[PDB]
Amino acid sequence: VEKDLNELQTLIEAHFENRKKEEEELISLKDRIEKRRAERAEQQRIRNE
Amino acid sequence: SDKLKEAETRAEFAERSVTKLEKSIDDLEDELYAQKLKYKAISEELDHALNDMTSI
Repeated sequence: VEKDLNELQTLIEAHFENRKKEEEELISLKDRIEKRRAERAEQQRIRNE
Repeated sequence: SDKLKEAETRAEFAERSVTKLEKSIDDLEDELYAQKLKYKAISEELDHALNDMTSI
């Protein structure tokens, strides 16, 4: 049960790290998304002007 | 003249549709951001729990 706990906490921290990388990627996605929102807003506003 | 009126009406319809679509996509992005915020909050709480469990 000790080595079970060890491997389990190992995989726990592992998927922690994996989902963490995925969250970092998703955050960067949101950031470039807001960049896209801003660029669409400015170009739309230019068109409307 | 008939063709010009048809084209103008099409343009107005498409412009209004694009306005609605833009507003809707922005609102849905806001909702996704909020749910991601909730997920991150509970994830940080669980990470604190894991930090304490390291002492467990």
